[PDB]
Amino acid sequence: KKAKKDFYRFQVRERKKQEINQ
Amino acid sequence: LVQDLLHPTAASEARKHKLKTLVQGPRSYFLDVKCPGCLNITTVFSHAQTAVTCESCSTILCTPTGGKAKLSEGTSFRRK
Amino acid sequence: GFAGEEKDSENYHTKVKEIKSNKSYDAGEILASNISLTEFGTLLSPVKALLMVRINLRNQNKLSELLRRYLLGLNHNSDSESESILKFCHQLFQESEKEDFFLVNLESKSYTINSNSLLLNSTLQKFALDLLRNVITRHRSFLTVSHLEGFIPFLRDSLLSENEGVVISTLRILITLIRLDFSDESSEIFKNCARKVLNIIKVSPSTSSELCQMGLKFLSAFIRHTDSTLKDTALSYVLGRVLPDLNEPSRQGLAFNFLKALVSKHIMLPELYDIADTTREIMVTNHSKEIRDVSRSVYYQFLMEYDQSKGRLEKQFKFMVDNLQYPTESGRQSVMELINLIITKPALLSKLSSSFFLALVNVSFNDDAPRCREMASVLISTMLPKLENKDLEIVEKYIAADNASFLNLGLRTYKVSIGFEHTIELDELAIKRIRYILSDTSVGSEHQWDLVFSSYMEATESVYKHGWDGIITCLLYPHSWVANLVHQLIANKDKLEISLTTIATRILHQLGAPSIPANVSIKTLVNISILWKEQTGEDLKYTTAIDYMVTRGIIRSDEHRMDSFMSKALLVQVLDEDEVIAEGEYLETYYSRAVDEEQEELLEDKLQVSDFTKIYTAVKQTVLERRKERRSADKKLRKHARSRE
Amino acid sequence: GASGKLSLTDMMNVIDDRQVIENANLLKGKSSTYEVPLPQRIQQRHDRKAAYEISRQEVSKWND
Amino acid sequence: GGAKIHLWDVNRLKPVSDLSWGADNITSLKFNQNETDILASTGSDNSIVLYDLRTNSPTQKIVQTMRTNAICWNPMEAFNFVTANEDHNAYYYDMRNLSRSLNVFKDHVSAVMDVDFSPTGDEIVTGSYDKSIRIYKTNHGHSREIY
Amino acid sequence: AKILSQAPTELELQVAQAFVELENSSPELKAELRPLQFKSIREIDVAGGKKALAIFVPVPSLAGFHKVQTKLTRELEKKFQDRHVIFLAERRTLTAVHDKILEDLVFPTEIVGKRVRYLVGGNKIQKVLLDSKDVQQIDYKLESFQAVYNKLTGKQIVFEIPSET
Amino acid sequence: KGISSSAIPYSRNAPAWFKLSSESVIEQIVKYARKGLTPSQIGVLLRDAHGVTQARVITGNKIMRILKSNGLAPEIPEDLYYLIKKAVSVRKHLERNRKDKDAKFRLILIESRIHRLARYYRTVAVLPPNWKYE
Amino acid sequence: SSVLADALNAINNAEKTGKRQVLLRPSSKVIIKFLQVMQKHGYIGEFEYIDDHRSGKIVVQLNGRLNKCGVISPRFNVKIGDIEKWTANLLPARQFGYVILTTSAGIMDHEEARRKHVSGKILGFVY
RNA sequence: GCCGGUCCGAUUUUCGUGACUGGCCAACGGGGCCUUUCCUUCUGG
RNA sequence: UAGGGAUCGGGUGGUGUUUUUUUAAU
Ligand SMILES: [Zn+2]
Repeated sequence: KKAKKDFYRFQVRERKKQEINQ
Repeated sequence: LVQDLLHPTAASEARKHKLKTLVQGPRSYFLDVKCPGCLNITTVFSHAQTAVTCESCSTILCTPTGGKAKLSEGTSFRRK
Repeated sequence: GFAGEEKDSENYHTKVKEIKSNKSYDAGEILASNISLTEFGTLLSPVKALLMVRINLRNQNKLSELLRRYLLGLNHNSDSESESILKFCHQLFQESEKEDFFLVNLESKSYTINSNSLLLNSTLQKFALDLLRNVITRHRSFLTVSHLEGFIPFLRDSLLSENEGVVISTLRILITLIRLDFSDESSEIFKNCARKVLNIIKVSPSTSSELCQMGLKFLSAFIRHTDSTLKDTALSYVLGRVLPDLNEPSRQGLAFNFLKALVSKHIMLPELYDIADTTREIMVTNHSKEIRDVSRSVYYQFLMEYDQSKGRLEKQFKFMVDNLQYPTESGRQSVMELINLIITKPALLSKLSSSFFLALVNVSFNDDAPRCREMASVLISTMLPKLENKDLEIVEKYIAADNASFLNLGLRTYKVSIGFEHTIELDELAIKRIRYILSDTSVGSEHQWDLVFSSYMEATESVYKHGWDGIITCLLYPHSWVANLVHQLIANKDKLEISLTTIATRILHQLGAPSIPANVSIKTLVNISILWKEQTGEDLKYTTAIDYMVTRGIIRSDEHRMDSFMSKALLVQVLDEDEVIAEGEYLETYYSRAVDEEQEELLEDKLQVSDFTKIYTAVKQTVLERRKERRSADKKLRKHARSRE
Repeated sequence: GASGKLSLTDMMNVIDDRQVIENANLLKGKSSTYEVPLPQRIQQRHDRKAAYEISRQEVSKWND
Repeated sequence: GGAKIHLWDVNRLKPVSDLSWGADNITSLKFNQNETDILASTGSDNSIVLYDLRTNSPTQKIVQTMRTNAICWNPMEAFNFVTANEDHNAYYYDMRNLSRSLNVFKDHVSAVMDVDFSPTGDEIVTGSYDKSIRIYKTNHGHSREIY
Repeated sequence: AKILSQAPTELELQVAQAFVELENSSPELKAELRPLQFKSIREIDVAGGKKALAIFVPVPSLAGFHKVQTKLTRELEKKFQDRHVIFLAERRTLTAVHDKILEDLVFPTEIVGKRVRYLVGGNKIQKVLLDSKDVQQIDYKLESFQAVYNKLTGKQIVFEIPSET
Repeated sequence: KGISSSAIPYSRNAPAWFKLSSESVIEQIVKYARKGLTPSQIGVLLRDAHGVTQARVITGNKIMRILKSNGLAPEIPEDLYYLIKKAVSVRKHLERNRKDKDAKFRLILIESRIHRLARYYRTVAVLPPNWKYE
Repeated sequence: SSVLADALNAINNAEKTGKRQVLLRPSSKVIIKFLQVMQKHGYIGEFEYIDDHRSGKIVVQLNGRLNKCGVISPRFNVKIGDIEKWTANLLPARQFGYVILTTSAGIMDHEEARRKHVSGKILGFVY
């Protein structure tokens, strides 16, 4: 319901992977 | 006023606070509710802290409040 | 002392050597230190030096355990077996029986008066116990009159002391001495101590104490071995006293020995009936080992040796009959042994054996078979003991009284008038014909539906083990072999029929299909190997080798490997089915590897067959490799790790 | 040892499947009793209840 | 009384009988003054137990709200006793109906440390944990007077 | 039948027969007892005359023994009467194993108090006490519980229920 | 101060009116974790979704170790991340309007309470040191 | 604070007030064995360690016999030829009262300390 | 310690003792075995 | 040193009047 876009290791890996790609 | 500081009367322990007794414990009970939309059963906490939703038909079961949550006026419950 | 208090203290843990074994010390030590001149005195003396001061019940009970170790050491010893140290037992008997205006004072706490003005009596009581246990261990060597006639005044003195531990020993000593015969002095002593134990039953408000129990054993000895019994009313009182104590424990062996004693000694009392009722219910419903046994002994002794009337003799019999339906496995065993004793030692047997066989048949139809086998043994004893009329009514009941009726008739014919048995066997052959017909075919259809009743079948297999009627039954049994327990019984019956009495090729095909699609499987493998060795002979041998190739779960695989190692002109009429052993060249895998190595332990034709099998396996591997290379899957070849994990 | 269950409750039925006087012997052997004892504290509780009943029956002598 | 109540007589060094309900200690005992074979006791499970040596068994058990210190039978009724416990009132029970304390003497300020009947059978002496003793009559329920 | 087959004997084969006879009375155990797993059962004599059989469960499956406790106890209590059947798990430590076999010794749940009181002589006495549930049944087997817990760890533990008893 | 807290009961097992397996709770909590929900929210949504008490009781261990076992660990713990989020939110509000002197006071207090916990986390070394709040 | 000092202050001022049953919330096995040896000397009645998992509480049914307990917060080494100096400096007399020391069995008083012929550090005195 | 038995004598049951036998029961102690299940992490080459 | 009453904020339970009922809220 109120998930976070941060704070998990795999989610911040996905965020930095998106920043590396584009 | 003057009671034994060992095991007191059950009325007195239900009277006083849930932390101030000898062995502290809960006073919230788990209760099973029958979803009135699709007549299945689910478990729900007393002090529910969240609007819980049935898995079959996610209508509503209990709007949360400060203490006990109000069951939503079509639901049929039992303590357990 | 200090080492003992540090050992028995709680807060010292981490050692293996501080579990201390402290009393096998002296148990081994007085096997050698028994010079019995000075060193035994130096055993006894520091005990007194520590005992004069003060004691607790803690140190008292471990000290009494130590002196018990001394006494078992002296019985295990062999230096004093002839009267040399009875001097010292007599010795232990004889050793048991204004001014302070200038005086400065500190240490304001006074002296506690409790030190020895009793505890000398504690010394006297405990080495009185020690020396009387010494005399009760020298009863193992000898019982001489003139060596303890001089002891008996100290014995009656220590009996009239009444400090519990000496009474526990002296009542045992008088139990052993009641077989002997001293003079009128002993007559007075024996009647006096019988009055004494009657007094302690009168004052002790329970007979489930060790003193009252051992005193009841002494009353048993006084009843059994004397010329002068006494006081019918007082023994009636003591038996009315022991009566309500029968339920709760710590009462058992000694009081029940007293019960057996006086019921053997035949006296008629109105309270014996009440204790007989309670001991019958105890015999059925008790929960401790051998207590039900000794109560069965005393109840059987009363029920035979005494004289009831028709009402009691009917009601106790039907009590046994429906006590057979008790829910336990051991109370049922004890009432089975009671009926066994009634059977072994009649007109009451003629009146009771019909309903007894019926109730034992119901107990056979009852629970898990440790009672049913005993019911079968008791029914076998009853049917062997039956003269004519009980067997006649039993045959009538077996021939008249569905599946339980057929199984009861089959088991009755299996137990036990050969012409009436032949008429019953004709009825049984009609039943076996109507039973063993297409039920085995439907069972084989069920097995085929799997890998695509049986009560009447096991009854017919038992009846065929019991009994051209043999030929027709052998054909029916071949049809029945043609669920796993039924096939096991049918394989045993087929082996027995083939021993006693193509058709044999069809029987071998049915046996091979039954073994293909455990101990009876081993016996069936033995019977099939015997039939193949006794063996279209070459066609049947080739079909047997092909069936062994199609066979080679774990039990049949080990039986196939054993049959191959037992079967294999050294190789001319052998080179047919070594390809499965070449393909066999986790405990099932270990057993198969051990059997494969045993078969490989058990020349040119062997190299030829090995080359042929290796070439066939290489051609199969080449065909599979070519099929993979021409059809190129990895999910099915890699998902085994995910399935195992 | 060959224990087939057979689903049968036929004690009286096995008795009542023949001619006369066999049922007379079966009625001559008929008690149907001696159940199982209760555990120790429940047996103790019931007989100390009975002891309380007889002790009140005793001091009702002093009641007058 | 001790860990559990024991029954001795003076011809044995070992206890003749052991008579507890469960493994619970027993603070005080008292026999009767007539119908001598029964007795009462009090244990720190806040419990009053009775026993009967004729049946040689405990016979009934009530549990009050605080621990009974000292019990005392009546030497003229033979089935009434007083009971002095840590709540500040000496109860007075009838034996053969232990559901109702048929009197309660209710004047102290602290724990009621001991009571006894006078052998005339109607006066109660009590002595408190606070520094005072009181004399009651049986038939009233408040204090006659105080020392 | 469905026991570990390293050391079988008669009474454990009898209670496995009780299991598969409950399976013969089929329409309630919808393959739920097919993941049964024993380790060992054992009879133990108690002070009440009778005996208690301890059945062990390897404890990934103590939560598999979940709703089947009550029905299989009342099945084998009429099947193999007058015993007392208790399931237990097994394996700085071993006090955790002690109170875990206590907590799975009484019931799936329901202990609520551990008290220990120390008399003036020196005798400790340690009570455990249940909460209030199914007392009219659990009152019968209370002596067997303290008997087998004393047999299984040597600690002298006395059981109690906060009621009149 | 005042007391207001949970009272975890004396029992330490699944409360026996439970009618659900053990690994199903593990699947539920990794499902909510792959949805992207914080552990305390997993705990309350597991108190209310299906009747568990908490995961140390119903499963074999706590949710932090079971999520580290299932591979969904947090790179910073819950209280650290939440105090950082509160700090950046009040910093953004103060940079929207710098006149909020009470928000300046509360930002100083949140900075102190987060540097205390950062000192604890560095001295226990569960986050990589050199981590000193940007 | 010091849990032993606050526990003994609790039973000391509750005795000074004049109550009977004293609750004592923060417990430990040092306090358990402490007032175990003082109930061996009969300075309190029986007591009870109610066990909840967090700390365990203590309730003591003391009768009347304490007048002052306490601890000494520096728990220093004390030789066998110095417990006589410490008894003379702590108690009003020689045998009136005790002083219990932590030693190699552990919660002995000074009478049992001179009996067993060990010593250690002083943790508390009671008289 | 309980019980059954080979016996001698009395008996055609049952007892006295001397042997001797096993079926079982508790207390002692001795030798092993299972509670290091079968599978991954050392200070240095 | 301890006891009692009242009030503010939150929670639990009771069961009368204010309230009202298929719009949501509580
Ligand atoms: Zn629904």
